[PDB]
Amino acid sequence: GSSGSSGTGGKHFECTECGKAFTRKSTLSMHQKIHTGEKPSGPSSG
Ligand SMILES: [Zn+2]
Repeated sequence: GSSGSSGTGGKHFECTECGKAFTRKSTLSMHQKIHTGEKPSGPSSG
């Protein structure tokens, strides 16, 4: 049956792109950039 909900306790954030688990929310956010770092799809005046 169901025992846990979100892991055991530690706040580990995984990358929805590759699936890398990072022990830091800030660290990951920086890693995910590697996935969104491809050819220019369609930039804007921002
Ligand atoms: Zn990733």
